[PDB]
Amino acid sequence: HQVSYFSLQDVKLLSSPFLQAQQTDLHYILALDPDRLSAPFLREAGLTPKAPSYTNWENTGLDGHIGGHYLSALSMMYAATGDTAIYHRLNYMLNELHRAQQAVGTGFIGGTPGSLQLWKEIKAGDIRAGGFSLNGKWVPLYNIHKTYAGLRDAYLYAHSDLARQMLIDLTDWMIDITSGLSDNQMQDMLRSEHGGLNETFADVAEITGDKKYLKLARRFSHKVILDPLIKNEDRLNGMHANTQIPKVIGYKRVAEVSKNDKDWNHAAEWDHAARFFWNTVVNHRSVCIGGNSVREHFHPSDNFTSMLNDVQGPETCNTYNMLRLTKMLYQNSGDVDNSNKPDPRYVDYYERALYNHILSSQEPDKGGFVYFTPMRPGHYRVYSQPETSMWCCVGSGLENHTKYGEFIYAHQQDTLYVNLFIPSQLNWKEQGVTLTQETLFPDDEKVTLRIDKAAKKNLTLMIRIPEWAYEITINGKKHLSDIQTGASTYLPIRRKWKKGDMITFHLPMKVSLEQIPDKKDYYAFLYGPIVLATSTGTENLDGIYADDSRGGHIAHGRQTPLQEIPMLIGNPDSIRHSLHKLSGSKLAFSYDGNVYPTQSLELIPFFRLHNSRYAVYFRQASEEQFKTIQEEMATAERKATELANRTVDLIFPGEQQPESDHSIQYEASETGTHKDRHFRRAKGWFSYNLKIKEEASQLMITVRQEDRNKAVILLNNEKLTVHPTVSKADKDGFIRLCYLLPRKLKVGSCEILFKPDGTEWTSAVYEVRLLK
Ligand SMILES: OC[C@@H]1O[C@@H](O)[C@H](O)[C@H]1O
Ligand SMILES: [Zn+2]
Repeated sequence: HQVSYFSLQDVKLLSSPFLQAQQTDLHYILALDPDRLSAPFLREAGLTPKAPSYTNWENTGLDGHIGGHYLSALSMMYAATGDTAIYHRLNYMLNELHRAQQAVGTGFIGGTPGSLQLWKEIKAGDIRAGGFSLNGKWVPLYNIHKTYAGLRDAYLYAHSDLARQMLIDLTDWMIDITSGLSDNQMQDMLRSEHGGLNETFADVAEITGDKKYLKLARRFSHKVILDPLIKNEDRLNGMHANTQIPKVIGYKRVAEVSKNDKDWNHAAEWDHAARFFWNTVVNHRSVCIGGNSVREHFHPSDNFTSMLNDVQGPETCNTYNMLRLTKMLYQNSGDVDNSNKPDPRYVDYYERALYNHILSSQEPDKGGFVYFTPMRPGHYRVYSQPETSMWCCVGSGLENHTKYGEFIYAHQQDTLYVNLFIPSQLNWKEQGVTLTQETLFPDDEKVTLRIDKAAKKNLTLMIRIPEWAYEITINGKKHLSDIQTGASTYLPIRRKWKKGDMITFHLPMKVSLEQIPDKKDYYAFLYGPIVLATSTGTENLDGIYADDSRGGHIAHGRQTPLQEIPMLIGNPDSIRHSLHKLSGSKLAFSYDGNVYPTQSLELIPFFRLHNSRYAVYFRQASEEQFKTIQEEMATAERKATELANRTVDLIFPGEQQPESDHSIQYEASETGTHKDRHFRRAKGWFSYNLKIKEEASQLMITVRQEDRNKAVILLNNEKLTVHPTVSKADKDGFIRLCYLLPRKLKVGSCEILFKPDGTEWTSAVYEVRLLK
């Protein structure tokens, strides 16, 4: 009673938003130049590139990482479509990386600048690990993971035997690199973000049937993250989120591949840790669109204030990764709970995240991937372009839209699970069945399953009845059936299905009003599983299509004060009831209640809302508390927005991407978190380059009041000797040091360096903000 999935070859998408997203991504993938993506690999192998690498992250230290994702996305797109242009690119990319691999002859393939020197040092036990760095390199373990993954996917999806041997050679190479390292050394190294290496090493174990790769997969499992999760402890506050999710996927994969390993007793524990991780992130750390994190990090689960105020809402990779995890947990959920039927609550999550975040994260006509999806009312999101943008979210973006076929159905001997209501044709070879699902969902409630071919075996269709949603029709005849539960469940329908049979059901959709999880005054409207949003305007959408600059993934355009965005006046039940469905064949709604300030509001599915500012979460105010809530918006929030709109450059020390984007250098430095803000400090020094788009007159530095450590500040190597203005401390003990610069910083770049000022350390610096 094992549940399994269908391959992408056996699930054809029919006309729908999902097929459109697939075709749009197909065009994006084919626009990339494989000579530019291969260039880093060929360079590190001592060969001559046929073209320059791409810029952005591909020439500032993550060189090679898109090439890995590119392999994965081509392979999956190929399995999904058979597209001949796709195969030309895959065959070329693989053969170029093969030449690279053969030129060095040890198994190594890699794009990180100075790769061979790096892995030489590591092998010798010269391990200098930070959060996002290893021996001066930018997350090289994460980088090389995308190659492992890509080669795995070329083998699994496109049947490449060449990819299979390249993968085995590359894995054997890592066994050699790590053979002289102790567990303490491995665990030290793993403090640097390493993607899901443990997952891929477990995949190689399964492909080869050789346990040495399972041993390797466990050695690459980061213990400081795993052990609390085994014990149902969420210690994720302050952690970089997309760093962790692949680790957890890997723990789960190691458990799967270890199911019948007589020499290791830990499979159930590792599975459980993955299951807890999922439960805790979904139930306490996720917003209505299915994603998590603010500025790439987990914020406290009892404080979503940053999620509603910061322009850097959920990162798309994180959701991509949660969906991968969801798929693994669902599959043996019936084994784990003893029912032998999989748990549809996983599918409720998959559906929410697929329609509302994944589908929303690609510009649907031209293409372009989203990195950050703000939940702040009245902001907008930025899209990648093929030749300019080399972000992680481009990489996972390429994969996302290749594989919408993967979770629509699942099969279990003589049972088919119908999980997603996505127009599709299924080839259920195992039971000689071909089936077509037709529906306009979510713009209509009706779903039809048609049997195109069958071999008259008795089969049970398990139709998902989501919590948000019994009369079915079979060949014109109604079969009424009684609700066993209000929870998410399956309706079984068993027949000797034959060609021409037709099953029709309806999914009743209702308006709901979902509060932000910490129960502050913010709510989002849904219709069935679809998050609605309103378009608040189309001005100041700066960089909506990104250039190749560092920080180009961020929507840096003017911030609108929250008091200029519609706030909903009244109590939640009245607000819910004031939303009314407009007629037409596409979902649209008008909000007929009191809105401050008045704009009536039209709401549409967030996944169709593009090239504009929006609100998903609306601020809400009771009639009684209106005066005090509006006054806070009109004074404190208004001033915070003034501050943002005066900011020329902004760095969050201790946060990897802001640091990387400003060319972090350091000696004898550490990072951490305190009162939910990140810091960096050093006994030596740490520096960044400020990007000065407009002339700046002030430098604002945030430190803790009670920190006795002091920093000297150098600006292009000149000591800043001006006396700062010192703010009053906030609730958490933080103060701002405002330096009025003797001369205005001129447009361009300028180094800022922090050194200890007599004390053992610099001050712990929690923010660097340059102001007009
Ligand atoms: O560090 C590599 C990737 O880029 C990051 O900033 C993402 O959040 C992370 O997983
Ligand atoms: Zn990303």
